[PDB]
Amino acid sequence: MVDAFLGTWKLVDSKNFDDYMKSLGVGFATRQVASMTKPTTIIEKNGDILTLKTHSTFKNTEISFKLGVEFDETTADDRKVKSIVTLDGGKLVHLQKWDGQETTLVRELIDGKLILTLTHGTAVCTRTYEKEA
Ligand SMILES: CC(C)Cc1ccc([C@H](C)C(=O)O)cc1
Repeated sequence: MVDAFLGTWKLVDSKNFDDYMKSLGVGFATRQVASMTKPTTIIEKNGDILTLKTHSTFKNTEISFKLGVEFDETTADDRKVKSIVTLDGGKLVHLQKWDGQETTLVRELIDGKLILTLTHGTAVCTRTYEKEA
């Protein structure tokens, strides 16, 4: 049911995002900007290439990848990371590694909503998204 992730998703709730960003070394001025927008995330597929786009006023980003194939990514906060996206049951797991550390960005569909859990050590952030019509 990978296809249930496809489409356009809008942020409707957040918890611990500011704490998560602080845990990655994102400065207060940038955290303030990042938190005061409700981003849109577009997930699309073309053959075996997936694309994830994030649109806001903090930044626009786009990554393209194949499931299970490591890729280079430069995150919204300017980390150069080694990334991989996998499917673990119903969880779409985006792992970012750099400099001996890591963070996961996990997406799961619960009751039709897309729950994005961001984990960096003990910092855990929940970002709740609703599908656009
Ligand atoms: C450190 C931070 C700026 C990286 C980051 C983490 C999550 C998201 C998602 C799409 C969101 O804002 O929900 C965007 C960018």
